[PDB]
Amino acid sequence: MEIKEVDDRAELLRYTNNIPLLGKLVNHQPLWSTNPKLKSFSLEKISAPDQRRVQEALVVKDLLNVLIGLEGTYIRYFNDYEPSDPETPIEFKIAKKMDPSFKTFSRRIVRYGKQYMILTRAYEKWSDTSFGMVLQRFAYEIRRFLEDVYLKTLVERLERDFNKVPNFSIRELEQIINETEVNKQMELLYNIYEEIFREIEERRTNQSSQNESSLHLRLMVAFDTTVYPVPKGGAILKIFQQKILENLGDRSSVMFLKKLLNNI
Amino acid sequence: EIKSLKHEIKELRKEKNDTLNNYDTLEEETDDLKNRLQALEK
Amino acid sequence: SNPYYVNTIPEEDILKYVSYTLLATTSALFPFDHEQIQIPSKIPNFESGLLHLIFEAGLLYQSLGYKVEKFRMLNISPMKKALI
Repeated sequence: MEIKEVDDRAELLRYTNNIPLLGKLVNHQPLWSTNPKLKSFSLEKISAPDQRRVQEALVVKDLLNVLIGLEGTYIRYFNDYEPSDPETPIEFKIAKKMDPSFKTFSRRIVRYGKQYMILTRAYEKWSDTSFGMVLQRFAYEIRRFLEDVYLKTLVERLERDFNKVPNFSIRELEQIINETEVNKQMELLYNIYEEIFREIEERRTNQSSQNESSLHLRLMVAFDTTVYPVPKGGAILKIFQQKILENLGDRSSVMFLKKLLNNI
Repeated sequence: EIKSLKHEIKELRKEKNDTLNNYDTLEEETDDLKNRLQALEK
Repeated sequence: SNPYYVNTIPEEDILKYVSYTLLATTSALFPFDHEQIQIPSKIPNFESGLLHLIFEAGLLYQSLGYKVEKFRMLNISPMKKALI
């Protein structure tokens, strides 16, 4: 890979009021095909069986980069994803010269890393006080889980297998991930976030259109049902209770989910 | 007037996004011609 | 036996490709699509039958994984969920 000379400059963003307290505070490095630092190698030469081990090593390194949340040599970002705004959809593009084997495995790992980064931006945005301290605690729990389980197991297993384990396979890597079960937990967390997002969409779209016991009782009581743009407190608790109820068959999932619910 | 200024800034952002799409198609064209250079030299 | 099998894929390449065919990924010698494998003709008869059985196992694994994904996307009784 030929090292191409480009201008890599990182400075501090002097503006931090729009970004939450636990959000981004520095500019992003240039993209692969924006300011190239290394010449991309032709994947058709390593698709051959003699260099297919080198191809597998390169694609699993790129997949570890995607898992930790960064771009790879042959797996880069998409057009809809812009590093300057947090609200952009995060998607990746894959070089078609790569064999469809590594392409499908990289599609799976890119789905995993995209869910990871989406949940990252989710709890970063939820750290704000406008979402309520219940959602802030949910965000802190999500961040603590992603810090003490996901990336921990990543660094412990996958990086070690890529570095100091010969005859290792990306299929064995995926099997180890499935055994560690972090992928299923991340998928369920992404589904919960998608349910919260569609709830927010409904509660933001219902713009125009939104007892005699209070009179019988000698109490100055009333109903202030002003709906928020996002669920808060009791709404999040009801949503998570419905999630626990729809969770059917996975007792360990229900267990750690109710543990997180109690912690929140 | 602040809202009108923000709207004009967003229109200029859309124009610059069109220029960035032109930049992206020029980038893919450069990638294609670079593959051409590599295939013709090798 | 070499002059009769100069056009045979080596055992290392055979193993490396059948690894992917079993592990649900395509290959150059075998375009592993949903149903077809497109086995070349340079493979001997017994070897072709053996790889046919192995690709049958691989396709059964493919169907099982697809049905598992469909059932995970769907929702059913907890007993059948534990079965899946």
